Amino acid sequence: MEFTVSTTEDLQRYRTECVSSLNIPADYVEKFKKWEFPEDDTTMCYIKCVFNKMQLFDDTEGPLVDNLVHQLAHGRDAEEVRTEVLKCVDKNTDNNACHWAFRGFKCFQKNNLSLIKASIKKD
Ligand SMILES: CCCCC/C=C\C/C=C\C/C=C\C/C=C\CCCC(=O)O
Repeated sequence: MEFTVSTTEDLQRYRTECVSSLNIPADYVEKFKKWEFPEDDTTMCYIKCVFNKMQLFDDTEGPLVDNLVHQLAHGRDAEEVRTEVLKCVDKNTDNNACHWAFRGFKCFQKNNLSLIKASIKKD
């Protein structure tokens, strides 16, 4: 079972295809490059697509905890990472998948953004 962690280089690939597919305006893309994600439905579906191609989010189960700690805990205790992730894992009470994935991402980065940058970083 070969698991390929998504580095920054891989991330630039997935994110590009999601951009060209979801008709994401280049202006928004500039924001994303500076790690700026506006609270808007465009950005939300963008995050969903990216997180999906990275095999990190599913439209049914939501955030894939296993892959999440395997990815994020790049250089940190996976058990603690699992915990922090779970504190951002919720149910789709909003009933929109783009916003669901976006809420998980937004929740986590607001407390642990450095880990996100490090997870995709080749140490
Ligand atoms: C339930 C909480 C889940 C939190 C998951 C958060 C991040 C997923 C883990 C690793 C992803 C690391 C970097 C990718 C982050 C945003 C997608 C690219 C956005 C962009 O390129 O502009």
